[PDB]
Amino acid sequence: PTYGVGHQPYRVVVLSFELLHAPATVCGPKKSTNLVKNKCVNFNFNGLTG
Amino acid sequence: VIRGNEVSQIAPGQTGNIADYNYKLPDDFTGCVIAWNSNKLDSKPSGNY
Amino acid sequence: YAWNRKRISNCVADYSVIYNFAPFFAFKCYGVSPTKLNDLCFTNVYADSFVIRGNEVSQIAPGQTGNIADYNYKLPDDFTGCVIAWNSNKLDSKPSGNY
Repeated sequence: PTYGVGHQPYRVVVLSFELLHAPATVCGPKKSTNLVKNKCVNFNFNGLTG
Repeated sequence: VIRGNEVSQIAPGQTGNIADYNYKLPDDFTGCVIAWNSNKLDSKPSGNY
Repeated sequence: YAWNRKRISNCVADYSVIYNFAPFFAFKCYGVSPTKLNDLCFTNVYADSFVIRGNEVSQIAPGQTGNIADYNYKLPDDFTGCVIAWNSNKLDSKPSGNY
């Protein structure tokens, strides 16, 4: 405890993600919407907009 | 759990002691690094060994 | 106002033992990366040391204006060195005052 501020312990958690190539398994609170087709709409398919 | 001078070493494309020989991150690394001080829970006056 | 200048030359420079001597956070440099000191090599190394307050730390940087930068210690336009700073509350303070 008498050491300096540069020699203190530091708990580190590294959250490493991988980009979506497999079918998506993990993500959070976005409400799903009933699918409508044959119309110029905005979509959100697994995190991509268009 | 690492030392305070080595928190900056958890980064893509760097050397040192942790990044070279102990824990290396990829160059195209995506993700977040969360680090906080733990002097209360991970230190002892006799020494944590 | 009276910073000391020390010339370092004709020796093998190991920059990985710098972290053990002083408990700082990061090895802030401008013209060189902090990662790649050892493989390259230079001509001369100069050392300057002084003790400041915590507000006027960003004034020691190339192209700053203040009190330390204007009348005490000014860095050039093209600085290719490194600047290191760490807290010293335990060895540099008295209850009456450090005059």
